[PDB]
Amino acid sequence: EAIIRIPPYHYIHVLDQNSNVSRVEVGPKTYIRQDNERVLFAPVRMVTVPPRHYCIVANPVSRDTQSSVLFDITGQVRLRHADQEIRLAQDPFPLYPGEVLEKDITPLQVVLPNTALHLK
Amino acid sequence: EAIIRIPPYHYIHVLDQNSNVSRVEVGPKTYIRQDNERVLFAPVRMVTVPPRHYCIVANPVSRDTQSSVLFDITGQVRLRHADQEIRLAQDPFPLYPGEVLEKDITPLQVVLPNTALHLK
Amino acid sequence: EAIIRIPPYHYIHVLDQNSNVSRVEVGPKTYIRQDNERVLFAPVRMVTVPPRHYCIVANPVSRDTQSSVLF
Repeated sequence: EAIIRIPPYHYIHVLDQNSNVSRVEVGPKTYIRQDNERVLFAPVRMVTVPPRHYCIVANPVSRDTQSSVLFDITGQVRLRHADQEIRLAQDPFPLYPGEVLEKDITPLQVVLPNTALHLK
Repeated sequence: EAIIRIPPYHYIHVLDQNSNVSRVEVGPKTYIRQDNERVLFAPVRMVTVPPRHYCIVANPVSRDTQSSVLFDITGQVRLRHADQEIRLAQDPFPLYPGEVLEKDITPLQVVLPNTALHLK
Repeated sequence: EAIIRIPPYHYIHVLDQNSNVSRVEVGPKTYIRQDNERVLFAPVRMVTVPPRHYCIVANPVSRDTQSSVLF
């Protein structure tokens, strides 16, 4: 079924076979698939963690000083493959394609006065 | 099937029987094979390792001061056969034909202050 | 089969279902179809008539003073 309802704060990925390129989709709109494309999966809650909580995601997308996403001309999102990403809190966000979620909903590392954190 | 979808950061090799020469292919495009050619394999993730990690690959391609790849006129990539190659981190890359991957995803050799590394 | 060989002076039509729009294709190239598209038919000789001979075709395309096709 070409019809694809999306709950308002959710996302999906779709592979455009003609250009051979997947992309994430966002927003409330029931974005129907086009003829060249194929939906990867049913809609999923946007990756979110509470304030003073954190999450770690592989393959962060590149950003400028404006932190604007840098789309590639061929239709892939730009990705820092070897590099990782960490997040505390901000606006809810779609999972970008080619990223790999790892740590999530992790409580922020509390530290009592009498203890300490050895680091390398 | 002549159609050959390629995921955006992936590569494949194809042997052109007419000129009897293989070559790597790159990028998001669903590069269809030509009549003279035959695909070697299904698309594979580009060889990548994290920063402060390393990998070793046999048969490095030649490069100039610009580190530009030196394509041979006959269609083979240039190769340093006896010589090896090592890599720490940079942009994700296709595996060039005639190369042989060896070490990969290897953590960089950590060294604590009290120890030492005997070498030959 | 996505592969579509075209003889050098021939043409085919292809419907792009995503934009819901057909278009003609031209030239020697073995123009492979894209994922969104579907070939209408096998390649056909270009419509041609000899000098001091004539032909009539319905639904002419628009043209400018340059007689350029108006897509």
